[PDB]
Amino acid sequence: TLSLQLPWVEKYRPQVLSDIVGNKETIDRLQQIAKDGNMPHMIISGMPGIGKTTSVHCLAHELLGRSYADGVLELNASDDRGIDVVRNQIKHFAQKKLHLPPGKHKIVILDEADSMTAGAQQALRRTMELYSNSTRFAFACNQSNKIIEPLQSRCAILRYSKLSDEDVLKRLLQIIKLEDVKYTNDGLEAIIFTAEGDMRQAINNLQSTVAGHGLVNADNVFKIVDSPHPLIVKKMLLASNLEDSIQILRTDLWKKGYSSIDIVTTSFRVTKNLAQVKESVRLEMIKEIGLTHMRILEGVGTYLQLASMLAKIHKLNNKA
Amino acid sequence: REEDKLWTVKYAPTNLQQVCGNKGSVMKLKNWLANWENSKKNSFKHAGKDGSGVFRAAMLYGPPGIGKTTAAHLVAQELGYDILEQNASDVRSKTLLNAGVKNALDNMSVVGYFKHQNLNGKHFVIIMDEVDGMSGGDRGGVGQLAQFCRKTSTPLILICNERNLPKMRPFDRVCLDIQFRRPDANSIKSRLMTIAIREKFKLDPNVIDRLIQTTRGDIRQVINLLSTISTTTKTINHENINEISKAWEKNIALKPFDIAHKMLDGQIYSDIGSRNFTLNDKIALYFDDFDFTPLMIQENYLSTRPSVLKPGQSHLEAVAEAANCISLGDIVEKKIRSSEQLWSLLPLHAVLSSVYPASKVAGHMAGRINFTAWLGQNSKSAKYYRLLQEIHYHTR
Amino acid sequence: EELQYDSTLSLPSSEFSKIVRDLSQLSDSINIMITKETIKFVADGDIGSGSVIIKPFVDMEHPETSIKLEMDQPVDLTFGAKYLLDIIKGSSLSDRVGIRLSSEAPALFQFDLKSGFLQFFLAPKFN
Amino acid sequence: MLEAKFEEASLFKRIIDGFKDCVQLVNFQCKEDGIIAQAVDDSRVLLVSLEIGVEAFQEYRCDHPVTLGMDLTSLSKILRCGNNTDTLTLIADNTPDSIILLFEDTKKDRIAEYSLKLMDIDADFLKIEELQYDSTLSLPSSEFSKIVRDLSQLSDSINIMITKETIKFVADGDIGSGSVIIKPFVDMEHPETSIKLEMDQPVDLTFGAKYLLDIIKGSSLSDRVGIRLSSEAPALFQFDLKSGFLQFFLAPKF
Amino acid sequence: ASMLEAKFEEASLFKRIIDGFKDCVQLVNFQCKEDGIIAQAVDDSRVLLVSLEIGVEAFQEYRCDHPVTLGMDLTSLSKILRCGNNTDTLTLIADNTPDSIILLFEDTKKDRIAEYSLKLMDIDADFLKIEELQYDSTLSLPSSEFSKIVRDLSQLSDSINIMITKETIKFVADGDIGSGSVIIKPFVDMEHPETSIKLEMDQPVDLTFGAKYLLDIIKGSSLSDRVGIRLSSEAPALFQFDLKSGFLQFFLAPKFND
Amino acid sequence: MSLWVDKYRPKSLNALSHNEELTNFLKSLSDQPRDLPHLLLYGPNGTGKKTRCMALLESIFGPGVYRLKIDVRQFVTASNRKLELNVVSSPYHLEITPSDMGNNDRIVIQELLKEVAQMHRYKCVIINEANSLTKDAQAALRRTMEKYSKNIRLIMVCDSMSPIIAPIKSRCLLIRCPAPSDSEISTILSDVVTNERIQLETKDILKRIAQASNGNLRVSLLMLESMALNNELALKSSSPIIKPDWIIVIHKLTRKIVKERSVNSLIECRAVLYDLLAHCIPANIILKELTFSLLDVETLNTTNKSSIIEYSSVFDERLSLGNKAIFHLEGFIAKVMCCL
DNA sequence: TTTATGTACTCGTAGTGTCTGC
DNA sequence: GCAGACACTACGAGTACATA
Ligand SMILES: Nc1ncnc2c1ncn2[C@@H]1O[C@H](COP(=O)(O)OP(=O)(O)OP(O)(O)=S)[C@@H](O)[C@H]1O
Ligand SMILES: Nc1ncnc2c1ncn2[C@@H]1O[C@H](COP(=O)(O)OP(=O)(O)OP(O)(O)=S)[C@@H](O)[C@H]1O
Ligand SMILES: Nc1ncnc2c1ncn2[C@@H]1O[C@H](COP(=O)(O)OP(=O)(O)O)[C@@H](O)[C@H]1O
Ligand SMILES: [Mg+2]
Ligand SMILES: [Mg+2]
Repeated sequence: TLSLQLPWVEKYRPQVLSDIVGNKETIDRLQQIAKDGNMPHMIISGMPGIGKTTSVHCLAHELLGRSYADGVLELNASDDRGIDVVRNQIKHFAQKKLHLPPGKHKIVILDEADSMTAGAQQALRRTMELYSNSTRFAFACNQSNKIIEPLQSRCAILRYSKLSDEDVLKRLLQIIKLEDVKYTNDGLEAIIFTAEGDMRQAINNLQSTVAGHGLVNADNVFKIVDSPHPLIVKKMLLASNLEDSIQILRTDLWKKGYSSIDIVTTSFRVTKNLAQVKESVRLEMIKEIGLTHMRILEGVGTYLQLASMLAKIHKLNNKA
Repeated sequence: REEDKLWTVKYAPTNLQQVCGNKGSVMKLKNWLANWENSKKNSFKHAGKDGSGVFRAAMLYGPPGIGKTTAAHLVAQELGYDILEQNASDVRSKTLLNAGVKNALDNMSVVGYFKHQNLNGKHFVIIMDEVDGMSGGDRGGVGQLAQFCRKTSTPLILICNERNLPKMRPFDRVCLDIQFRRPDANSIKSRLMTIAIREKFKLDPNVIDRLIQTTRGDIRQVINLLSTISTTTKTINHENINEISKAWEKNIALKPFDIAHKMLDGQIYSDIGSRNFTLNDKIALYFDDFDFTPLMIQENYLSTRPSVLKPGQSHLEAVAEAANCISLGDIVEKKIRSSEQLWSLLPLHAVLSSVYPASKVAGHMAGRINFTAWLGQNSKSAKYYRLLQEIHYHTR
Repeated sequence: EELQYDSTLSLPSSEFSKIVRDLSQLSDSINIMITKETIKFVADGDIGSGSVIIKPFVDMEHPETSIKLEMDQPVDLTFGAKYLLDIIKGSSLSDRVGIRLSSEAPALFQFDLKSGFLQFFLAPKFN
Repeated sequence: MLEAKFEEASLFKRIIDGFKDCVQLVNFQCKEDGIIAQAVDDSRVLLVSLEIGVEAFQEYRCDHPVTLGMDLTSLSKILRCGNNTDTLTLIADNTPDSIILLFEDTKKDRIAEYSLKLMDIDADFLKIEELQYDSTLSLPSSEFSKIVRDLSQLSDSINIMITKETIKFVADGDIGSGSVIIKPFVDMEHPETSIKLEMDQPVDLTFGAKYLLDIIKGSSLSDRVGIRLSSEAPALFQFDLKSGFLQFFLAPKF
Repeated sequence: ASMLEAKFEEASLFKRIIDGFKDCVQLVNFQCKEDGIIAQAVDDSRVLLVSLEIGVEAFQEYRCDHPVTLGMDLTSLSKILRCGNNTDTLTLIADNTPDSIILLFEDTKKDRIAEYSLKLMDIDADFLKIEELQYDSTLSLPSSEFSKIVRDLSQLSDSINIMITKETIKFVADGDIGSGSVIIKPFVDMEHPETSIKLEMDQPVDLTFGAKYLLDIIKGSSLSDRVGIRLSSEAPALFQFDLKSGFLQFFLAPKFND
Repeated sequence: MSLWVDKYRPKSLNALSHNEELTNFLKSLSDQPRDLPHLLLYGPNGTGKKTRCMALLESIFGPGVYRLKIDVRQFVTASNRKLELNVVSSPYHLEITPSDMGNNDRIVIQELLKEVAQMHRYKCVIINEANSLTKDAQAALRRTMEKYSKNIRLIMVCDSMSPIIAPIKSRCLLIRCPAPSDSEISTILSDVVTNERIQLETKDILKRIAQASNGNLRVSLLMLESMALNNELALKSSSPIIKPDWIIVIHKLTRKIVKERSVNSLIECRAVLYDLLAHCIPANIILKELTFSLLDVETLNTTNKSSIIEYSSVFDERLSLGNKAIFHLEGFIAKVMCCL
């Protein structure tokens, strides 16, 4: 069995708060907390892959360089995050006597706290209210709606935002300077367009393209990763001249092996997030796509159901 | 060791006049807790105008971060009583509550002996925080707490968030009903002026109203917000107030009345309203209370004066159009809650039951939002059914 | 602080544990009574009512199995069940337990060790 | 007017331990000749009847028959309080809404008196059907308990078949099958452990595993269990006592 | 005549072997040949392997004409083994192309022969032979002592680090609530040779193991009074429990270190 | 019993003179009980399908089939939800109805047929109101009735057998029971009034009962009893026709919809509909009666009638595919008022 | 009093096995 | 040696959520 090279996702994982590129105000605030020391309870939320847990880990490393292995607790959904284990472990950690530097506090990191049970969060509320001058919590969830209201009340909400293409380009050029590779600007633009703000997706696509071909060119990138289905579905829905939408479907979704359920769900999401057309036409289109979704889920999954959904959408578009 | 504690604990109310806002609730609670002795010797039968004599226990409810715990603790400490605080971190099921503070309800403290003039230093006050955190329901401790309210020889204080839970029903009138509200802007303004003086950060007297209204009166998050802002930039003015507001909006889950009230507004469905309040926002608004929203739309989808009528379309035609989609979404709800349990149709049910029917009858209202009446008539219909099968069994 | 109690009862820890575990299977409360040189461990509950009466004596064969009591003032004290079970959980340290009862003071359940003691302070309920 | 002073509370303790789970509510129709009781389970398929004569009691005096509706969990707690060397004294009044269980020890060091109220439980219908049983066997209770437990591990329906002096407890399930046969062994040095059978006519009866496991809890009463079967009458598992006996009536379930 | 006829003296034996790896393994198979009834199975998590061999010496009378494979569910088999007494004698009976075996519980003290049948199963796991023969450290310590050490160190943490030095055996179990360090040195007890501990150190060994699987290993300490651990880097640990005719050797994969 | 509908009931096929061809077919079935297929009697409600079933059972098994014993049974469902349904058992046969909760009747019908299937030779099973079974329950019943045939036989009673699934209709012998004619209702009511004591002078009142019942023997008998006790056992030629309160309020709602078309009228209609649904009337019959009362108004034009019946069909389909039963009726009324 | 399977969590429960000491 | 006393895994029953 051959050995495996470390993936570029964590082979170039940042270790300093200056390495991560993104929301400049957020990173400056994190650096200020790093220099000062008095870290408040924070709830970091945002889209996947935009550098949430890496910032928390870098901040904890900078704050507890010498006592990271002793005064930092890391829990996630992979651990038994239930009321008994949360109670016992968090209360044992929050009362443990560890002589940190005067500005440094214990940090309890809870990755992906969105999937955490309500009673465990209720216990965490009381634990945070008791032990706050010795330990400081730190959540990192994709959506902050799952976390109960009192936990957000006693924390400091800090939301991330999707990275602009400039920051993804800067990081990609930094990694390309770190490891030698031949690239074309068209290939990098294609990778950035495919990533859609997801830095981890960009790194995975770049690594896959380099391993598959060795040259980061537009054709190689489009061979490794296909065009995203939301874009082709949006092109299908927005286009008039029903025959054109029918052939777009039959060419780019049916013969490319996309399941009918996936096409219908993607159409629902696209027409929900669509902004070019007015509200009433979006509502009708959602109604028709939902009727087709009901038909598909009942079991009648064929090309003709999708064609009929497109036909009803186009009859709506031409205003009968 | 100072300058490491949170700003929400070092700047905490020490005495009763430092609790900004809700002075009436605090003074009522103190009056109730100060006259429980004579009421106990009166066998909880005779009460004054306020009724504190006949209320053996008092419970506290309201939005977070307004001072329920702090005011309760200060009142308990000031009058010489010995605090006994409980929580959801300690399991309070039937077994652990019957073997918990059940013995301490009619028993006196031991620490009051060696801590002693104090006339109530040999008593207990039961401060049960996080009682909404106990989601046990049946055999989950709520009935045990009802029994405790019925029979306790010591003051009993409960702290929760809001009362509209069906779990919270058994405390309809057995417990006192003191309630806290959002504190006024003047008291918070004075408190934050003192905080700004203490922490030498610039705080304009006019940005504070926006800081309060973004946080919805949650004082603790306000203090945390000023702390985290002043970490890197201790001066705030009109320049950064919009960025601070958009970055630290509270984003409360809306109350079942509030989802219907926001959804029936005609402003959000206009061309400007659609851009500011997108369709995804309406879907999230439905999913805030996806259980009660489809009904709550339906009971009052026709009691609104329309403002989004198409030219040539009467109000009754819009009501019929909304009713057709309510009927259509009924089928989707049935298919979701069936043997197959196709729960991927919930976003469909959003549009088919709340978005579209409210998109035709939007505008200013004839009256206040009417609660879902389908629940009560469904209960009465079920009782009528049970009676009919009963008399059908008897008649054969 | 050291204060004089109305009565001081000293009985073997095994016998005391047996009696209190016997009574705790009937009610959540025990009404300890010491009057007329007669310890009157009683308990009344929803299921029924229980009572145990013992007589202080001296055992020549084995003095550690005897009951010793001194009478200064009468007592009227009431205690819970789980608290007394937690107290007797440590009965293995000492053969005999020294219990002192006062009307307006906590009970002092004391287990003499070889070079120390484990004394419990349990507050009696309302009278 | 009832004074039933036992010589050892362990007898009553193992009796109630025998019928903890088969029934929860029982009406004690005590008489002059002793105490008899009849009880039916919730499923209306298992019938338990107990009988203890005066010969077991050191003293007994019951002038007026009184039907006592009494809980078994409370008795279990009160008799777990009891132990060896203590003589239980069952005492009742003329109108005993509450019962008295005096625990008298040899020494005056600690004498305990207890109480328990009497709930309202309707008098069960005293069916006295004693139809003759085709086959009769008696084997040690430990052997029968082991056999029924091991065969109930495999399946939930134990077949009992008697033919040619060879009882064949067969239980067939999903993980496999189980067949045990017993020859009519006779022992001289230890007559208590023996297998004797009176096969008048072959029978083939199937019983559920839950009730067959439940009836085992009376094994502490007797070292030997006598079983008599009929093709249509309910089976009779009888536990020998010093004075009387305790019996289980379970109808066949084909 | 049944082609497979294996007789057990002191039928509590086979129950002890079955209970040795009932908990860790749920599905096994028994390649019964003329040499003896061997077995080999891998857990669902593919971490721990259980090899087994029972020689002809352990059987009163053993006769196996052709190689037989008996894929089995260990839960049902252990339940069947529990359906008997240690006084009885157990016999495995299988015919040609077996669908199930026949287990007999006979005793001359009292004629109460009980015949149980357990359904077979098609595991279809060909596995492979053991290809590990060279080990750095070869140590043997009493089973009771090792089981006790594992038991009181599994409560502290989930990882038990076994370190081997020059005549020094160290168990480190650092965890959340504290740490642990059990240091045991070789010594030869002349009075009780069974309680002696032996060490044979070639190259230093530093391996960590999971607590739950090590508890599953020590669950077999009732099978034999002495266990011989044979550690080596880049090689699974070999916990061998000797039998009267064969052995019950386990293979445990050390956790990764990074 | 004091009611005249129940104790004036035929007990055998000879007493049944309502339909000669149906009685002849039932006698043909009853001649050879050995080879009896599974029956499924369908037709309009109230014509006496259960009477035919019981008469056939007596003609096959013999007497004593009317000695019904009310036996209670217990059931185990998901979670702690316990349902108690009493089975109306009898010698030689058994009766079962879906009186339990609609969503969970599959387990009940399943274990009843499995238990009775174990133990002339067969034991018939009658399932009243079979159109109310959920489709999964009928799917379970299919193989249950197909596997056991020598032991169990099903006489399945239902009106408007459309919800019955196709395989059940395939394995069930279908028997049609037409509604009573006016002459038959008049003859039966004449027999009842002759056997009883009512001062009747003109046959016109009996024919008016027959017209008002709409081929419903049970409703006609209830009407006769009601206005017989009202008229002091003396029917008058100008006696007003008494109608059930549900009919009266449905007609009142119809007049309210016709005379005014306003949103306040719509909320009042919502209140009335909630009251009627709480009064335990199935929504299908409510919609049918409301539609047939709307079409009887002479003020409405033919185009409005066509639109009303089209929307009525659409919302009847929605009611059959719905679970709230009030949203669909409200939508139907809104569409009707929009049309009007 | 509603949904109506499957999943996950939480609890108290009853057996089950192992260590102390009469 | 036997009976308890413990901690232990295991089973049963009930609440809660189910798309971003
Ligand atoms: N601002 C950034 N600067 C540099 N690398 C980044 C940045 N954001 C993300 N990355 C890269 O993304 C990877 C880390 O992503 P994560 O932070 O683990 O994703 P995440 O924010 O935790 O989102 P989820 O919810 O866990 S999927 C590493 O390969 C980083 O190099
Ligand atoms: N009236 C007030 N004026 C100023 N600060 C206040 C006031 N009430 C609360 N606070 C701040 O909030 C902190 C704790 O408030 P709490 O009363 O514990 O919150 P809460 O009402 O219990 O809400 P929960 O328990 O999180 S739902 C105090 O230490 C203060 O920093
Ligand atoms: N041949 C008949 N002669 C007189 N009355 C009849 C006859 N057939 C049916 N009936 C009447 O029908 C009524 C029973 O109807 P029922 O069986 O309840 O109808 P359904 O089966 O539709 O519910 C009885 O009151 C009975 O008087
Ligand atoms: Mg993450
Ligand atoms: Mg609070």
